[PDB]
Amino acid sequence: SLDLRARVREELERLKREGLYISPKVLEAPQEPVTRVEGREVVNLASNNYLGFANHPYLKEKARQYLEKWGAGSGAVRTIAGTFTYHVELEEALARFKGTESALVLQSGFTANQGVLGALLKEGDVVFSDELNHASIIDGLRLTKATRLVFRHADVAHLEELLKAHDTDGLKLIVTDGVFSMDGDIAPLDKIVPLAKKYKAVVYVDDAHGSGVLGEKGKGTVHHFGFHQDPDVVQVATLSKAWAGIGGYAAGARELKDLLINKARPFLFSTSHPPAVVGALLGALELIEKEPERVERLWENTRYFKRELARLGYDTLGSQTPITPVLFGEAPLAFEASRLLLEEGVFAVGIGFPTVPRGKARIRNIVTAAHTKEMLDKALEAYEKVGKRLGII
Amino acid sequence: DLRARVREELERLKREGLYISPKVLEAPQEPVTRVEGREVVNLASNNYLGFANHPYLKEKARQYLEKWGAGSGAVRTIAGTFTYHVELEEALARFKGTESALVLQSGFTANQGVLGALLKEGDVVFSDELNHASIIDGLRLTKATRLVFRHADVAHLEELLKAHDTDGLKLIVTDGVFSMDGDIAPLDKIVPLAKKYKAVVYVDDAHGSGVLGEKGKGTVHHFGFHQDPDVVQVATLSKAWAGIGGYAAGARELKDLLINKARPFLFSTSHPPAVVGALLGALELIEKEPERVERLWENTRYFKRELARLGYDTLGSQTPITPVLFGEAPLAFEASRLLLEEGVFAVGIGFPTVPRGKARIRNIVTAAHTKEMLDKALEAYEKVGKRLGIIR
Ligand SMILES: *Cc1c(COP(=O)(O)O)cnc(C)c1O
Ligand SMILES: *Cc1c(COP(=O)(O)O)cnc(C)c1O
Repeated sequence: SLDLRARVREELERLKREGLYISPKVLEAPQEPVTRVEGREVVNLASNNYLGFANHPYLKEKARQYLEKWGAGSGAVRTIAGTFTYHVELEEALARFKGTESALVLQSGFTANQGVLGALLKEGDVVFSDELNHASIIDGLRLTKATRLVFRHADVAHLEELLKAHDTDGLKLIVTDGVFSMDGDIAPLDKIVPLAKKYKAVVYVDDAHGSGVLGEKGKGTVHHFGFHQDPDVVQVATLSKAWAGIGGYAAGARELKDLLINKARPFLFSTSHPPAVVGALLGALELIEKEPERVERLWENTRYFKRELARLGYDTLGSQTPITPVLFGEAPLAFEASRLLLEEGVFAVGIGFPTVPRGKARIRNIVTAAHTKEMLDKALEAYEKVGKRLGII
Repeated sequence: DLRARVREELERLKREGLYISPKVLEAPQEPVTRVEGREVVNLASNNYLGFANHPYLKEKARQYLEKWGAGSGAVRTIAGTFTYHVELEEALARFKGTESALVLQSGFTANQGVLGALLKEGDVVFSDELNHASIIDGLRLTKATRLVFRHADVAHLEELLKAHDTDGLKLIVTDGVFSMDGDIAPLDKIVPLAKKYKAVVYVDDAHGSGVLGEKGKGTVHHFGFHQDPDVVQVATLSKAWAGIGGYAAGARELKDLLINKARPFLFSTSHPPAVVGALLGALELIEKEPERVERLWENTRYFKRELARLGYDTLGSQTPITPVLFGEAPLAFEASRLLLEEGVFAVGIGFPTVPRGKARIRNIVTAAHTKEMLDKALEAYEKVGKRLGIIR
């Protein structure tokens, strides 16, 4: 009986009633630590441009080469006629970078979770998910017949308790964000991986925010804890953030690759990526090798920034990564703080309930290697000012 | 135990004949290309308009790449929306003749995004039984009641609309062009039936976009239902438009719902300058060169006519998707091997994927195919069909 326009109207009203309705801003200059929003130069702490690569001329030149050479599109899925020399070149470079036996590029970090989780899990397997796991993962799991258990965030005690209570002639898969998207804390892999080996279980790390951030040259969270050649650790990560393009990889055992080619639904049914994207990611792996400095500078800036927000008496939720949250509780106050920051030429988006828990709305700030001190001090200056008016310092 | 699970699963897949070993292309996506170090005529791509390697799209991508960089550094709804995303969605809607348009990460995730944003516990979906896998995943993530109607059977569809109602939303869901047989959804009859029972029509036009309607405005536009607010279309930009991503096109308010509720719009980085450049390019190009769409159909007709001359069954295909019936799957895969031996590259498809006595080779004719190329493929189809004794 219900019409379109009508259903859409009902649903936007509900979202406005619950305080959750969002109005995305449009950026009017390239993705850089300083950019234009609403016709004003702002300091940009909303991006995931961790290494300053989103507009770096090296990556742009590599993309230009490959675009000219090969074209604007693979005309098909990898498994029919969409695999070209350049996809292999990238997967070869990725594995070598990662120090994994293999690597496979899929169409996003988002679909990577669906693809790998779907390929790996059957009716009978048991999954142990961290409760704060990214939405991308929840969707992946929901498309499998596996028994889904949740453990309290980063709680290795509760995790162990659950591993004793659930066993299988099949597969036990512990699943965690490597770096938690909105909280900015690191999965305790030092303790999780050992625990995993004690109970014949496999560890799956979604390292969207660890890739290009954590470990020697940003080889990632797994590589940082030194578990990268363990055949019972699987890692999937986006190439959209620090590597500043699009797509996600799945890295580990040579035989894993060959399973995903055969069983991963987004690899089977969705076009492979064009030359320009693959060019740019080849470029990015080349660049981080030439310039490991950038990763140091990312952390100097992170430390400086977190220290000052602490000095001013902001709670940073014991963040350990360049992700530097500031909690506002209800979403309306989060969006307001965002508006006031922007008035001071500082861009940091308020985040609300679909994306982050109810009663736990925040502003995520994301310090990058490309941020200069001048920029970081302007943001703090503004955070001081905006914090005074709301009387939270 | 990971090695173990991987090993057991590849074994099962090899046992069941399902294991695949993708062939690697060594030259650009064109109607003639190199696979395994041989020049072939390429009828396996979705490069419908010859855009995958067209210098116009490459030059537009180059412009936008130079101007803007290698990446949006975020999801659209935080810090990933730039001028160029707006430019594209504005050009898309105007091209489509819809009130609005929104670009998502794929046609694949577009289904999940829009189906998820639109459906609540209580709604009823009527799916065509041959609907693309992409859709099944979308629906499986909603709390909607899922009903299936016999392929393109408007009679069974009507019967189901009498048998199931809701104070909520009735959504009929169909591929616009069906990927395997290349038949067109009967929208001429479906949309009227939909208006008779206060239901909304959802068309996945991955293979209609850039193919069907004036300048490939698509299946919806072809049947003249493009300004109806109760017809929703999602389609890939990866095939005829020869890049990546999918759009959702329709009512102004649909866009604003998807920005808010579509899970792949909220949780996946927006697409980089070069991709958006190329797609802007493609919409510009098809306007300048409506010829290409004509040429796609001339070649489709030419090719289907000759396969008929030789006495091949083309399954009443209506689209540049040209099946060629080989009956049993074994013979379909064999014919696929032998075509490639003659420098002709096409996909054999059999039982799990298509019914048991209806295995075929899918060919995809494009505007970029010349007659020389089409006659080489026919030459080969003649030869391989004689030796296998399925044609005079
Ligand atoms: C090709 C196709 C898809 C997937 O489009 P991608 O851009 O490859 O994700 C989805 N649905 C249908 C009907 C298709 O033909
Ligand atoms: C950003 C992110 C994703 C999605 O990455 P895309 O490739 O942009 O879809 C998935 N998981 C986590 C933890 C993320 O941070």
